[PDB]
Amino acid sequence: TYKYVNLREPSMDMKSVTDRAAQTLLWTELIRGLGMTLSYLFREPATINYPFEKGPLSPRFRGEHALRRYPSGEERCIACKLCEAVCPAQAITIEAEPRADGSRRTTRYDIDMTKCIYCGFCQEACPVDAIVEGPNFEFSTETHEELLYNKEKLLNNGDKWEAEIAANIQADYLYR
Amino acid sequence: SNLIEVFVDGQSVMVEPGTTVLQACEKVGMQIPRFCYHERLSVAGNCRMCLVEIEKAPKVVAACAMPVMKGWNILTNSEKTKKAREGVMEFLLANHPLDCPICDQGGECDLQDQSMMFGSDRSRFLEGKRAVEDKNIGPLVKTIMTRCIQCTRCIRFASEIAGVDDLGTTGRGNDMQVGTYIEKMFMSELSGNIIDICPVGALTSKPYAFTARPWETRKTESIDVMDAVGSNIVVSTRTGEVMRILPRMHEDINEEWISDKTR
Amino acid sequence: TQLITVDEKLDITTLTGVPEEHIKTRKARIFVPARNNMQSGVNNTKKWKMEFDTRERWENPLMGWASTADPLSNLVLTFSTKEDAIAFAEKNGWSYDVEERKVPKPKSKSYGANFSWNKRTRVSTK
Amino acid sequence: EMVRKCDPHIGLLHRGTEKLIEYKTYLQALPYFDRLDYVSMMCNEQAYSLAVEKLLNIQPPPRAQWIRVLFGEITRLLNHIMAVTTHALDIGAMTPFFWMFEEREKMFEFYERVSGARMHAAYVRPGGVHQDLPLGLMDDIYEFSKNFSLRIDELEEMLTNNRIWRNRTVDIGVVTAEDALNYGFSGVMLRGSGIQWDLRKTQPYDVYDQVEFDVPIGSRGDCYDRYLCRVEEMRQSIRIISQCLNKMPPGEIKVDDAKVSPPKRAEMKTSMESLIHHFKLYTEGYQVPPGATYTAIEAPKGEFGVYLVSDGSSRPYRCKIKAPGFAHLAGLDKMSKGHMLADVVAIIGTQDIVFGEVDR
Amino acid sequence: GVRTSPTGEKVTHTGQVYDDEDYRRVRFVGRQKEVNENFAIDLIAEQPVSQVGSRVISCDGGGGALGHPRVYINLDKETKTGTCGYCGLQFRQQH
Amino acid sequence: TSVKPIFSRDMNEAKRRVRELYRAWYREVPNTVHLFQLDISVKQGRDKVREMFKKNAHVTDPRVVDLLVIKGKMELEETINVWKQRTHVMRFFHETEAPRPKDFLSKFYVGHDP
Amino acid sequence: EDNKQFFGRHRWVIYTTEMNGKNTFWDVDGSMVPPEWHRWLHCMTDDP
Amino acid sequence: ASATRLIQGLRNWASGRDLQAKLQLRYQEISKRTQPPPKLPVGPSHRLSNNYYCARDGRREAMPPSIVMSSQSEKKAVSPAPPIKRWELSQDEPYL
Amino acid sequence: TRPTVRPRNDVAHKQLSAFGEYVAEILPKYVQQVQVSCFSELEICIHPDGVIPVLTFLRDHSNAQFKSLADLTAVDIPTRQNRFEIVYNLLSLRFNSRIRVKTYTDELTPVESSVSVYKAANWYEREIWDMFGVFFANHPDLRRILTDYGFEGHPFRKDFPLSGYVELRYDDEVKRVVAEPVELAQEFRKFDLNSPWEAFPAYRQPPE
Amino acid sequence: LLKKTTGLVGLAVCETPHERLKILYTKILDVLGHIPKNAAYRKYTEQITNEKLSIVKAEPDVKKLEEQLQGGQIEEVILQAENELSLARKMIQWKPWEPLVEEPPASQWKWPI
Ligand code: SF4
Ligand code: SF4
Ligand code: SF4
Ligand code: SF4
Ligand code: FES
Ligand SMILES: [K+]
Ligand SMILES: [Zn+2]
Repeated sequence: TYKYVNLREPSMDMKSVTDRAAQTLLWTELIRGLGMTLSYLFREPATINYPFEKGPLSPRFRGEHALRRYPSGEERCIACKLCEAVCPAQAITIEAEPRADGSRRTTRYDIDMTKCIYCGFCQEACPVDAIVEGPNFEFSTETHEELLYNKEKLLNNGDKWEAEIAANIQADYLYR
Repeated sequence: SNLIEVFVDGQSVMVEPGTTVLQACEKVGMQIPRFCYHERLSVAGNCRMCLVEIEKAPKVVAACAMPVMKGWNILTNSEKTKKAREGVMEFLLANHPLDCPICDQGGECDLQDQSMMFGSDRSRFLEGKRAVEDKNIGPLVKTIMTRCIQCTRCIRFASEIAGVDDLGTTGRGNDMQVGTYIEKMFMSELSGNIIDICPVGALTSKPYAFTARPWETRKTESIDVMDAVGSNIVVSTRTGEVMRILPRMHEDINEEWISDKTR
Repeated sequence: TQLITVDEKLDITTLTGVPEEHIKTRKARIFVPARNNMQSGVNNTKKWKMEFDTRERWENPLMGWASTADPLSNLVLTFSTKEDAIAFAEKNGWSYDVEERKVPKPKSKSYGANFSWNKRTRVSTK
Repeated sequence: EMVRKCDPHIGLLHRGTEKLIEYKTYLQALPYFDRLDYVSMMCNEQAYSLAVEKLLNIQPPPRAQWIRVLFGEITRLLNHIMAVTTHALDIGAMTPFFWMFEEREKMFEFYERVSGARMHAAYVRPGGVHQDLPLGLMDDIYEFSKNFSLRIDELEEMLTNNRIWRNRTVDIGVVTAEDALNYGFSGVMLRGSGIQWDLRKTQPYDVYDQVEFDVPIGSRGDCYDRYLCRVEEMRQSIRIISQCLNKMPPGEIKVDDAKVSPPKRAEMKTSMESLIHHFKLYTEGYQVPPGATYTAIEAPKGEFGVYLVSDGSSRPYRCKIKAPGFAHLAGLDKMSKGHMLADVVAIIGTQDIVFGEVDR
Repeated sequence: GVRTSPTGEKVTHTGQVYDDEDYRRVRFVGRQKEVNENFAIDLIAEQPVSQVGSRVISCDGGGGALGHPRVYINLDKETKTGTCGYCGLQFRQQH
Repeated sequence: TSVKPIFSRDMNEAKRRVRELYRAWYREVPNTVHLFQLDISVKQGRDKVREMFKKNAHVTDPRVVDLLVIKGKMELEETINVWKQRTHVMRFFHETEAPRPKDFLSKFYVGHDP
Repeated sequence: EDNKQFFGRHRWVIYTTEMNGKNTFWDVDGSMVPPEWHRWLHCMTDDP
Repeated sequence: ASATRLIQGLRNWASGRDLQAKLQLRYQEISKRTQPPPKLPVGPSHRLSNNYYCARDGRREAMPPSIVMSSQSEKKAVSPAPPIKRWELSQDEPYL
Repeated sequence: TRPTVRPRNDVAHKQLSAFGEYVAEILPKYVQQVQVSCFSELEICIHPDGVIPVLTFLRDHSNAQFKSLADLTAVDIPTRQNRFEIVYNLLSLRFNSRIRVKTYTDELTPVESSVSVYKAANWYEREIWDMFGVFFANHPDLRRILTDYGFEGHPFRKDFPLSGYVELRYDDEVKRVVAEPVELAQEFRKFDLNSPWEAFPAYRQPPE
Repeated sequence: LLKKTTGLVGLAVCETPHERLKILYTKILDVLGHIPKNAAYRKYTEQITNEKLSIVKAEPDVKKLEEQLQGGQIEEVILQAENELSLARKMIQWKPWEPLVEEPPASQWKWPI
C-alpha cells in the first residue's frame, strides 16, 4: 500500500556500466528529450482562434449579472433582499418601496462588479429566479465605475441576454 | 412561603401556586415555543404549540394554561413533546402561504424561527391551501389575512388593552376569519401594537411596508418625545436612514407598547 | 520569587494601536439588548453587549451608498456578565455608560380568570 | 555562493481572511477557502466542509462523498501539475508547463461544467455538494483519465532521466525525517524523507477507505525524491479517479436534513417548510452547535487543517487555517543552508508554496 | 412610459431624475444616462385580467418551477381583482 | 495583584530599558535619514522620536512599558535593516493628512464629531 | 462548423465588416456575437 | 488526427510512443453539449410517513464535551489509540 | 438516525477518555481540565506555567509520541479576564492520534515559547504576536510576520475593527504610498442574524 | 542479516540493536528510580519500560522484535528510548507530580460564553 520511488541500485556488470558511460559520453537521454520535443513540433497545436473561436462553456457558467422579467414584461424581483443577505462580498445594495400599483419592487438594486466574487450564491438564493449570473464574460471596461452596476444596467443586461439566459436556465433548472 | 416544588427536566424549582407550566420552564431559563400565549394578554390556549410532556402522564398539556401540580417533572425535550411541536407546526404550515419573500415579517417571523427550531423540515401537505380575503382596518395596519394563524392576539389586545371590542372571529372551522366583519377601521391610539404582537405577517406596518428588512437594521435604543410618558423605543435605521420605531420593554413606563404617534 | 507586585490600574491603551481620537471621544454603551418586539424569543437578550456611539453616515456622491469615516461603527462586543464588560471598557480607556438589565416581572396567569363571576377580567369572546 | 541565512518575509498577500470569516456565515465563509490554496480549490472546500459537518453532527450522502473524492483527485492532478511544471519552469524547463496546462485546461472545463466557475467553484459544501453532476460529465472525465498517463509519461520523459534536471535536484534540499517531523512538515515533505504518513490512509475521510491506491515513499529526502513522489501521486490519483468513476453510486448530493442543506428549487416553490428553510438558510444560515474542531485533510500540499470554533450562532467564532506551506516556508531557512542561490529557488519550488495559503 | 425632465434628462421607472441645480448631472456630460425603457409597471398593466370560475385560484407565474412560489388568491371581492403579489398577474371570479 | 513580569521587576529597570531604547533610536536617526534619502532634517526626526517616546510618558505599569520597549525595538530593527521602505518611515510624519480642527468652533463648523 | 476539427476549432464566427454603424473590418470584437448564437459558439448547446 | 501518415510515423518515432491511440486533442468521442433532461433521485428523508425530524436530527444530538478530569491501583498505562499498523509494501508495483 | 446523522465513534471516545485520565494524572501540576468532545477530540486544558513540561511530555513520552505540531492558534475571548486562549494541535504518527492542549493568557502575561519543543512553533506564535499581541518569552526572533511594517495594533483581536484604522493610497504630491484614516465609500453592513429562539438545548446555560 | 537502510533519512542503522536497547532501558529505569514512588510518571514509565525490556530479553531476532515491540523500525525504537530518557531527566527537574500550581479563573474554560 506504499511504494518506494528511487530505491534502485544500478547493476554493476560491464554491460550496464558501459551503457551508463555511453549515456554519459554520448548523451543518449538528451537526444531522447530532443526527440520528445521534436515529436511535439509535428503535432497540431491546441490554439483556438480567439475571438473568432471561443472557449467551450457550460450552461452553469457564472458570468455577468442580469435581472430577469416574467413572460409578461413584469420584472421578477420582489425586493426580498435574500441575494444581498447571502452575498459573501456584500456586493448587492437594495432599497425598496411600494410603487404606484402597490407592488413590492426595488428602487435601488446595485451590484458592485468589483466587489463581486462571481460565486452565484445570489442566483441560487433568489426565490423567483430574478437575479441571475449570465453567460457574458466579455465586459471589461476602461473605467472603474462602469463596473458599478445599478438597477438600470442590470435590467438592460436581462433584456440584452434573456434569449440566452432563458435557455441556460431551461437546460439547468432540473439540476437545481 | 407557600412555594411548591416542581421539576423542569428533572431540575428542582420552587414556584408560587397557580404558576403555569410555561412560567416554571421560564424560571430555569427555558423558553417554550408559543404563538397565542403572550405574557401581557389573557390566556387563550388555542394554538397548541406549547404542548409539553409531564412524565407519568399519558397526555401532553398546554403549558401556557395548565397550572403546575406538586412534583410534576416537566419534560421540555422529550420525544412526544417534540412530536407535538412538529405536528402542530405542520398544521400551522399546511394552509400558510408561500409569501416569505414578499412578507415584511420575514427575518423577524416567529413562524419562520420556530419552524426552523421545533418543526420538521419538509411538507406532507399534498392539497391546495386556503386563501382569505384581505380586510381594511386602517391606513396604518396592512392586513394580509391568508398569513393569519388565528392565534387571537388581535382580539385579546383590542379587548383588554386598547378597550375597543371590534376585532373578532367570524365563521367556524377552517373558514374562521379574524376581522371586524364590516368595513370598519381599527383606529385606536394604541392600534399599531397589533403589528408587534402578531407573530406572522398577517398584520404589518403600512408605512414600513416593503422598505426594509430586520437583519440589516441597526437597533438604537432611545426615548420617545411625542408625549411626556418617556416611552422607551428602538429606532431601527438602515444605511443612515430611520426605518421604523419599535417599542422597548420598560416595566414601569410603556410596558411593551407605544402609541400610534410614537410608532 | 518570579512574581512582581503591580498596584497600578490596568490600562493597555498605549498597546492596542488605536488612535487617540477613537479612545477619548467615543462613548461605549454597555447593555443587554432589548428584545425585538416583532418576536417572542429571548435568546438575544442573554449576554451583555458593548457598542459605540454612532458617528456620521453620509451619501456617496457616485452611487448613493452609506459612506462612513468611523472605524468603530460596526464593533459590537459580547460579554457574559456586566462586570466583564465594565472591566474590558476600563482596560481599553473607553468612557462607558451602563444600562442595567431590564428583566420582565413575573405575571399572574389564570385561565379560569377569563370566566369569572363578578370581576372585570371576563373575556367578551374567545 | 553559499547561503548562510535565508529570511523569508511574507504578508504580501495577507488579506485578513480569517477575520473576515468571523463576520460572515458558514456558507458565506466557504468561498474564502477556494482563494487560500488557489490551485487546490475543492480540496480546501472539502476540508472546511468536513470541519463544519463534524461540528454539525451530520454526514453527506454517499454519492456526494464519491464526488468529493473524485474532484479532490482531479484537484490533486491540478495541484501537482502546477507544482511540477512551475518547479521546472523556475529551474529552466519551460516546455512541459505548456504541455501540461492543456490537460489542466480540460480539468478546468470539468470544474466549469460541474459548478460554473473554472477555479473557485464553491462546489463542495457542508452537507454534500451544491449540485449534481451534469449528464455526460463522467464520460469526459473518463476520456481525460484514459489519456492522461501518456502526458505524465512524456513529462517524466522530459525530466526524470535528464542529467540537467537531476543535477539541480538530487543533492538539494535534504531533510532528515526527524527534523521534518519536528518542523511541522506534512505531505510530500514528510514522505520524501521516508516517512510513511498519508492522511488518506491513516485518518481516512469520506470514501478514501474504499479506494485502492499506493503511497509513494522517498528515500533521500531531496528535491528529486519529492519530484518523483508528486509524479507517482499523479499516477495514483489517476488510479483513484478510475475507481471513483467505476463506483459512483446513485442518490442525492446534499444531506436531506433541510435545516443544513437547502431544499430543491422545485419544492421551495411548492412547500411552506421548504420556503421557510430556503429563506432562513440563505439569510441567517444554519446554527452550528457550540464547540471547536480541528479537522485536517491530506490536501496536495500536505496537511490542510481548519481549527473551527462555533459559539452556537450561525457565524464562526474563530476559524484558524493551518496550511502546509506555512510550516514548509518556515523550514526553508534550515533546508537551504550550505546550498547556493540557484538551489534555494529549487527548494522554493519543491516545497509547493502558494502564498495565498501562507498569508491568509 | 419613459418621460423627460425639463433638463432633458430621462426619468427612470423608479422616478429618479437629477435636479437642475444638481452638480451630479456632470457625470452624464459627454456621455449617456442609461435608463431601461421597458417599464414593468406598464407591461404588467397591459395584461388581461384572467376570468376564472373558482373561488380561490393559484398562481406560480407560469413555467412551473421556473416561476415564483405558488400562491393562492381569494377572489371574493367583486370590487377589486385578485392580484398576485409575486408576478402581478391579476384574476377575477367570472360569476 | 501579583503578576508575572515580562523583563522588568519594577519601574526602575523599565526606565533603564526605555532610556537605552531612546539612546539607540537617537543614534540611528542620522543613518535613517541618510539611507532612506529622507527629505526631513535629522533634527526633525529626532523630534519625532522624542514625540513618540513622550506620548507614552504617562504609563505607570512595568509590564506595559516592557511591551512598549519590545515594540519599539521591533520598529528599530525594521528600520536598521531595510525592511521598512521610505513610506513606512515617513508614515510617522502625517504629511498628506490635512490638519484637523482642534478648537470647538471649527469642529462645530466642519461637522458633527467632537 | 467543421466537426472534423478538434473541440474548440469546430465552430467559429466570421465577424461582419460593419455592425451598429461601426466599421469592424479590422476591429472585430468578441462581444459582437448576439446572445442566440452565443450559446452555439461557446458550445453551451448543440443546436444553432 | 488530420496528420499524414508520414508525419504520424515521424511523430510516433520521435516520441517513442503510439501517439494516435491517446490524442490530447478532443474529437467526436466526447459528450454531447445538449443532454436529455435528468430525473434526479430524492434522499431518504423524502418519506410521507415515519419521518419525524426529531428521530433524524443530527445537530440536536450533538453533546457538550464530556469533562473527564476537572479541577472543580496498578492500572495499565494507555496510549491514545493502539499503535499504527505497519504498512504493506504494494503488490501492484513496489519498485523493488 | 442512520442516513443523515454522523455515526458516533464510541471506541475512540473511550480510548481518548482513558488517555486523558493518563495525561491528567501523570501531570497534575498543570492539567486543569480534560475533556472529550462528541466527535472524539481530546482537549487538555493546562496552566500557562506548564506549556513546556506538557508539550515535552507529549512529544517524548513513549505512550504519547506527539511528534508533529500541526497547528498553534490563539482565540480572543473578551469576556474572560485572560482573554487569549492559546491552542496547540498535536499529531502522534505512532498512535495515529491528535490531541489539543489549551492554555490562556491576557494582554500582558508572557507565554513561554515552545521552539525548544517544536521548531514548527517558530512562526505560529510569531503570528500570534502579530495578530493578537501575545508576547512570547525566549522566542529566537520574535517580530511581525503578516502585517505591514508600520502597522499599529493586533488585528485578530475582537476589539479591533474589520477594516483597519488606516488605508493606503499613492499620493502624487509626495510621490509616495501614504497612510490616511480609513473612510469607506460604502460602510460594511453589519447584519444582526441571530435568531431569538434557542437552537440547542444541550448547550443551555444555567440562568442568573 | 544487516538491513541495508532504515528507510528514514538521517536515521542510521543500528548494528547491535539488542545491547543498545538493554542499555537504554536499564538507564531509563536508573533515572526513573530517582522519582518518588507515588508519582504516576514513575509507575507508568517503569511499567512500559519493563515490558519493553522483557520483550527485548525474550527475542533474539531483530525482525520479530520489531513486529512485537510495535514501534516501527528498531532504530526509531532506540530513538524513542533516548527521547524517553531525556524526558525523564527533565521530569526530575520539573517535578510535575506536585499539586496544581493555580486554579484557573471561574469561567476560564466555559464555552460557549
Ligand atoms: S455572485 Fe456572489 S459575490 Fe457576486 S453578487 Fe452574487 S452573491 Fe454577491
Ligand atoms: S433579486 Fe431575488 S433574492 Fe434579490 S431581492 Fe430580488 S427577488 Fe429577492
Ligand atoms: S408570516 Fe412568516 S412564515 Fe408566513 S409568509 Fe410571512 S415570513 Fe413566511
Ligand atoms: S392577525 Fe396575527 S395576531 Fe391576529 S389572530 Fe391572526 S395571527 Fe393572531
Ligand atoms: S401557547 Fe399554549 S396553546 Fe398557544
Ligand atoms: K406582525
Ligand atoms: Zn403569480
